[PDB]
Amino acid sequence: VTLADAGFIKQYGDCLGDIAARDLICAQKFNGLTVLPPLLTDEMIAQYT
Amino acid sequence: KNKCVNFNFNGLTGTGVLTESNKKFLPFQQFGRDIADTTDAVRDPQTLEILDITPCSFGGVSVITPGTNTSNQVAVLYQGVNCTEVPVAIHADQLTPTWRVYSTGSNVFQTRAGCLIGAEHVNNSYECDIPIGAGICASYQT
Amino acid sequence: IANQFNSAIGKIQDSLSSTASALGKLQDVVNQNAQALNTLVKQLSSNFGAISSVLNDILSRLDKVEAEVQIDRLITGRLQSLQTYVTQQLIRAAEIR
Amino acid sequence: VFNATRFASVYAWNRKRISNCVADYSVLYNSASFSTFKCYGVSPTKLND
Ligand SMILES: *[C@@H]1O[C@H](CO)[C@@H](O[C@@H]2O[C@H](CO)[C@@H](O)[C@H](O)[C@H]2NC(C)=O)[C@H](O)[C@H]1NC(C)=O
Ligand SMILES: *[C@@H]1O[C@H](CO)[C@@H](O[C@@H]2O[C@H](CO)[C@@H](O)[C@H](O)[C@H]2NC(C)=O)[C@H](O)[C@H]1NC(C)=O
Ligand SMILES: *[C@@H]1O[C@H](CO)[C@@H](O)[C@H](O)[C@H]1NC(C)=O
Ligand SMILES: *[C@@H]1O[C@H](CO)[C@@H](O)[C@H](O)[C@H]1NC(C)=O
Ligand SMILES: *[C@@H]1O[C@H](CO)[C@@H](O)[C@H](O)[C@H]1NC(C)=O
Repeated sequence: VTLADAGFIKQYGDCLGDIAARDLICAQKFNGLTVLPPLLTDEMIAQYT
Repeated sequence: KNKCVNFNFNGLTGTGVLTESNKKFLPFQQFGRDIADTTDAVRDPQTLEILDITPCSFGGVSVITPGTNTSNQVAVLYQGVNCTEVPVAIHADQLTPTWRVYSTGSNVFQTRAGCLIGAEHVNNSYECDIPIGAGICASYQT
Repeated sequence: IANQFNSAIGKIQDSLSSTASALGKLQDVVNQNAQALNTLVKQLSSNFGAISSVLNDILSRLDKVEAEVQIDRLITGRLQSLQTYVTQQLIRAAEIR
Repeated sequence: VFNATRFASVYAWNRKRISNCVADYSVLYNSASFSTFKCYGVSPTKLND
């Protein structure tokens, strides 16, 4: 299963200049549509499991 | 370039940071466009270079509180923000939030959810009190 | 009984290491989440009967009073595009719950 | 265009290219001489911008 963003820290580093064009997540983000991270990380889910 | 500005190219008004583009506009083009039908690159009509337009930095802001009955002290989370973009949130570049005492720093923390200010990071783990995201919580304690 | 268990767990690795589509129930959730945000970004490109889909093309070209008749079309259509997304997400969240 | 001595008959209406020039439309719109001045996808107030 391959995810389309996970809320992990879009730094203004990558999404500025080049990746603004070729990534749907920047077109979403620039229009006020943001993804929030889950409270339990995939490491915390694996510790419970 | 590299500053947030009110641009206008040939009547094409907008707001954003202008940046050096690597794009390859053919001689008949003047603007590049997005999936959203908004422009995102433009050719300067005086020196024929291509400028990437990007919007000025923004995010959600969220306020963390033990409640008014416990204290009037709060911590602020800037959602999806690296800490270096809060020194960019200086009063010289007037932001939508007029308040700013948080920018005094010293207790700035970076989480995968965003930049957290006014909360003290500690190595001790506890049961989650107020959930911040990406494995982090906050609580009001001695 | 142990050799049959160890062989049966072996076939879980072989199946998951082989076929592309076994997690189709989880990839469908990611695909529905992504499709709804990509559809919501596409509804920004629509005019809804305004002279342009872009507020800067209305606010550069029209005066303060002829602009509002165009801006309210874009507000009306977008506001329905958010109420559609949030209704789809509230219905879809009950499937996931 | 506007002060040319002879206008065309409507059955053979004239068409002039306006090109590589600055157009101060405030001078055209400020003149009270025009009995009608109607703009159909733009406001006459904005033509200078
Ligand atoms: C926050 O932004 C800073 C840059 O302003 C990032 O620091 C860089 O991180 C990379 C990868 O670890 C290093 O190669 C660089 O040398 C770092 N630069 C500096 C000036 O220290 C930092 O990683 C960002 N953090 C997050 C979570 O976004
Ligand atoms: C019960 O079934 C198992 C297999 O499910 C049988 O075990 C196999 O027995 C053959 C010889 O008869 C061996 O070649 C296989 O290697 C065995 N497999 C395993 C997993 O050990 C078992 O013999 C059957 N028992 C009875 C009483 O019929
Ligand atoms: C703008 O001015 C410079 C000279 O300062 C000139 O080189 C350039 O060609 C001009 N732009 C256009 C569109 O001619
Ligand atoms: C907080 O609430 C309790 C009642 O649950 C009350 O007794 C107490 O005086 C309150 N304190 C403040 C500062 O509001
Ligand atoms: C947390 O532990 C690290 C060492 O693992 C140490 O460098 C750091 O100063 C500690 N922070 C606190 C608040 O105790």
